[PDB]
Amino acid sequence: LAEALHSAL
Ligand SMILES: [Co+2]
Repeated sequence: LAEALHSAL
């Protein structure tokens, strides 16, 4: 989850 979101951002 953490990196899914940071990539999206
Ligand atoms: Co990150």
